[PDB]
Amino acid sequence: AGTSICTSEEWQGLMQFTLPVRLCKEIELFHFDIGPFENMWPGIFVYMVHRSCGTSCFELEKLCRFIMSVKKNYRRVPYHNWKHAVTVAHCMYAILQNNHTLFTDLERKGLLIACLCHDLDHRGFSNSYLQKFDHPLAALYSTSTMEQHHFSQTVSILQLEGHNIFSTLSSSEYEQVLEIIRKAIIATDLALYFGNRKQLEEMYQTGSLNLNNQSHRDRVIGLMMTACDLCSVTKLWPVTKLTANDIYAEFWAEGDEMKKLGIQPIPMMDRDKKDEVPQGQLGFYNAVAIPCYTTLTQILPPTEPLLKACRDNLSQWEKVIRGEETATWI
Ligand SMILES: Cc1ccnc(N)c1[N+](=O)[O-]
Ligand code: NI
Ligand code: NI
Repeated sequence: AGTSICTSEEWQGLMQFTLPVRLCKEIELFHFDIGPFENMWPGIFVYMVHRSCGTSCFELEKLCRFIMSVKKNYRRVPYHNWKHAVTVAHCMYAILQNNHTLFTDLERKGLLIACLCHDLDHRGFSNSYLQKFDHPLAALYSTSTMEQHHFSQTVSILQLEGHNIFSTLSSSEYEQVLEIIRKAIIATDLALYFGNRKQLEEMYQTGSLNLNNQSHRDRVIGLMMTACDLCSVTKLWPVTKLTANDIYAEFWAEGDEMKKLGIQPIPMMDRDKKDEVPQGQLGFYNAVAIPCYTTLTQILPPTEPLLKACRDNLSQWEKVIRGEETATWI
């Protein structure tokens, strides 16, 4: 019920936060893992907004209120949580820093915010589940069900007193940024990714791809969102493997619910089918992750380290399948 709002203590605390100096260098890198720095996550987001967009892009009080309320509207689910949000935002920061002048000031601020917000109020259930069991959300949002909800949650947070970080934009730019954010969040529906990547691959290979063409821009931005959403697969192996544990924890909980409603879940969501996970990851990397980072690297050459890391992780899943895995901690 309702939108959660941070405390005075929470946002005033973030305002006074200072990022440890050693992390300034690390945060610029694609492979940076926020994992070991939980207390710093909101501060890391402020830092990234300030470096990409400028210290005066948003009023500081409103930005800190906005961030801490965003955190409060992520649920305590195993994967689609606050940590995922900040991780996705950091990948976007790294893509933007490496491609800075391709994107307008409006796009950069919109996208970093879009990434922080893109899974807002996720309940640990897939679009598949919501539509199968006719959740009210599936009635309201016929396609891209959770993503339309996440966007709606974003707008609800902006509408809280003192939270509207975009108010100082012209009426035209304000409309433009909300549209950038809407399209970006909707694009995190993996259903849409397959069509988008295919089209972009075609536009690229024929050389019709043109970033001055708004519809092309929207599609490139869409693939950036996919690349950021999936970036757990671009980290160092132990990080990728630990995150995969959280992804599956969520899946198995959904699968358990389906069994109670008389439907056998897909194997991926079946906790009694963990033997199939390594092959399932192989499938996911071959079908989704590798093609994504492949096309993204063609369009944005500086993103190549995402693709190299993804390939290294595919090799690791292959090693698992062959029985070559070494000691793992969880
Ligand atoms: C969405 C998804 C599904 C299966 N395996 C994954 N690694 C994954 N992912 O990366 O988010
Ligand atoms: Ni999502
Ligand atoms: Ni996500």
